[PDB]
Amino acid sequence: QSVEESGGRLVTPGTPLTLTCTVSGFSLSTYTMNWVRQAPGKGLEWIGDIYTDGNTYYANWAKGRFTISKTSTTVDLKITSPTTEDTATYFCARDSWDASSYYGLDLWGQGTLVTVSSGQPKGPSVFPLAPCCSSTVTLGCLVKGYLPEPVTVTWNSGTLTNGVRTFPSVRQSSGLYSLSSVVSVTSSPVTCNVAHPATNTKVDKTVAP
Amino acid sequence: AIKMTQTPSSVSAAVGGTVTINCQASEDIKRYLAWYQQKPGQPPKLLIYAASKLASGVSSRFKGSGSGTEYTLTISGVQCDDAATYYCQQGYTSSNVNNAFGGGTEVVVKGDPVAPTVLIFPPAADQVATGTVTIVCVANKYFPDVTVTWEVDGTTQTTGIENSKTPQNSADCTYNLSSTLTLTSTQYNSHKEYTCKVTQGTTSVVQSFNRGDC
Repeated sequence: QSVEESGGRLVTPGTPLTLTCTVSGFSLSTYTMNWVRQAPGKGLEWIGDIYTDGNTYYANWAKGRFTISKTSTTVDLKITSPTTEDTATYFCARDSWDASSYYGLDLWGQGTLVTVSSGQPKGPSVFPLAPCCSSTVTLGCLVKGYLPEPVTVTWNSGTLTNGVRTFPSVRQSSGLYSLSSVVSVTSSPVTCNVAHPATNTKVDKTVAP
Repeated sequence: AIKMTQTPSSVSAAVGGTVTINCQASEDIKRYLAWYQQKPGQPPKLLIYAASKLASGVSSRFKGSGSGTEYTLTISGVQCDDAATYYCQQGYTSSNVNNAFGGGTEVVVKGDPVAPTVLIFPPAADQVATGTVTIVCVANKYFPDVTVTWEVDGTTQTTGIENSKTPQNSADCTYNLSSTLTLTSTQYNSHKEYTCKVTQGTTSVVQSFNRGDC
């Protein structure tokens, strides 16, 4: 059985947004479904749920701000009037109960990312990192100025993996994101491949000693 | 509202030791309570349901107990693979709730210590040309935590600095850290020697470059 979320995207404040959770291999007349969000670096926040019989419940802060509904194979979360405080990964998860036995949220999706900003989506600038001008070297690339998250960084199209260290992204005061990645190689062409699917862009930068 | 109060917010334990996490409910929740583990980038994973029952496949090193308003998760024989954030969650009611989850508890596992490997990278020419530069300093594979000090011609920097630390490595408990110093190209050209200093305990490791020699 499985659960998967979709619909997360970059959206301006006030623009209604609907997320979808598609379920497989179980019945929504047996399982209750829940929406839970989590802002980057923060704790889990229960948003609300919809029981097998159709009764919907929302967290007190969430009442009037979200609407939950379902068909037989999907559950929707509509965010009525998004604000920047709503930026988060949104998860769908199922739970159930027995006689007196609460079974917990045992199946979760991978989550869908909602970014709320009046800013335009922006692809990354990619800058090489090399030691100032042993036989082995650490090279890097600094990826800055992108929105929304995520970008992926690989080295030589994924063929260099040993000694790769990528750091968590950091939101800038501009609201744009930055991250860096370094790789240690034996000094024998080393290229970082930075993809940003949200703007349909990929950037390859060949890093020179 | 029904409130879940989870303490402490952070706890550390040596490898092999025991961690205890407490959960207080504002009302009797009659053991309709679950515990989860979460690592960055992943959804949470159910560990314990019905307050004390192990979810399928979960190790018996994780133990849930309690009743009424007071619950506890104990983790025995702590390993690096257990470094994570843990959450309690009430399944007693969906009415009059602000958060069904507690605030979470970060568990830091103290494994074998390792001194950091430190590197500094001067800004590339293509950066300088944008008007703003970012100098990058990295501290790789280390435990316990370090402090970074940036110095520009021997003066300590207090602004323009951002630090980004990985979660603990699930095999060996170590961190990696990137620290960046951001300056205008004019500010960057106003000085010569750029230094990152990384301190662990009392032991410092220093890397520098001269803007001129680049």
